Amino acid sequence: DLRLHLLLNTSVTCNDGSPAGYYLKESRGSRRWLLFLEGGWYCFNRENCDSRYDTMRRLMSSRDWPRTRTGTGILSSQPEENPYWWNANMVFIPYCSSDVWSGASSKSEKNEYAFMGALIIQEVVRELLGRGLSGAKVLLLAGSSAGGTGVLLNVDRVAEQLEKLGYPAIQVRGLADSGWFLDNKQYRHTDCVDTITCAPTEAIRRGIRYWNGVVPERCRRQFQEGEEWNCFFGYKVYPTLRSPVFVVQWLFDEAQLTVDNVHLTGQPVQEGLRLYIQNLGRELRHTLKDVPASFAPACLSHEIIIRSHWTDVQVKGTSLPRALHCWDRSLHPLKGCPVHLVDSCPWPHCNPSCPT
Ligand SMILES: CNC(=O)c1cc2c(s1)-c1ccccc1CC2
Ligand SMILES: *[C@@H]1O[C@H](CO)[C@@H](O)[C@H](O)[C@H]1NC(C)=O
Repeated sequence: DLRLHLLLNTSVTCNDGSPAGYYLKESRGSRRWLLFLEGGWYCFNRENCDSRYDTMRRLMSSRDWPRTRTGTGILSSQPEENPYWWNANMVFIPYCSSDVWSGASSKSEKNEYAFMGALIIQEVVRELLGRGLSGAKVLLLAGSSAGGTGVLLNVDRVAEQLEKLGYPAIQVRGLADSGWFLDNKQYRHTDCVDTITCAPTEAIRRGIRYWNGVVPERCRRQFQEGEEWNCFFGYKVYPTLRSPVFVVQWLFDEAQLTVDNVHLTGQPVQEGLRLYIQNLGRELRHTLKDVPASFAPACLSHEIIIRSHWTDVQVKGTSLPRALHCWDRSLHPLKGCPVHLVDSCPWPHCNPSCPT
């Protein structure tokens, strides 16, 4: 189990002003540290965050968090469940900022909610240095869904934080799971009123300014003010990072289809929707051609790395834990140890190892 620690700096808060925190399981015989960023969509205005506070309060507050949490998947310490990093120090950072880990504004008389996702990561890394992170050999910043996008938004800031604090030996790396989205056109137009069924562009646009969200520096200088929403999309922000980032992304992510307003009921799919789905898989495949460390199975699913059966899926005969191990080896063309694994078949579940 991972033990809950609320941030000693109580000025770094969740949405409702309650303190943020992190779950920790130390491994005294390891110099490898895995910091996982939880996901769970976001909210971009006062009245939509108010609704999130009624029925998703744990994603906005720490007042009801449990004292412990079970490490699953890549956060598991059993080698059977986690062949990759079972012996590493495990850190689970709950997502309680609703800002895709980008905000850096505190709750005041002008803000009903605090959006401090970017400062939460910074404060956790800071406070972990006194509990063993100072002697770390690799810091892997991982995350799923919104936490996956958060890795892309924060991995260079964490690396910049550690050098400026005098820890050049800590190799900061990123693992972004199911956070690689396309700002494509929906299959059927909808009215952007919520977070689930809104155009992925315009939702980020209003959120980033509601949050006062921050984006990585080189990406900010390319797109410049008013266009920082572009850096929330993997294929635009990834080329600007220097830190190594392994990208895990279903070719047919359920969250991607949701914001695209695609709903597979079970009826025979018409030509229009069939071409739309095949074109989506092709577009994602294209955005990953120049991503050397990637794992993209042709499945309709959502998230993977913290699921207990994340070992089952395979691309071209190689599992994700193996590809991540090969990635570790590449960072010390490997024989029989591939690191770029992207399916080429064009329909959901054409890979037989897809989750059922
Ligand atoms: C549990 N589902 C999530 O957490 C997220 C879903 C999406 C996210 S996060 C997203 C992130 C950046 C840009 C655009 C989007 C739209 C879809
Ligand atoms: C707490 O975090 C805030 C935001 O990063 C910072 O301004 C403040 O100095 C921190 N306080 C301490 C004691 O670290």
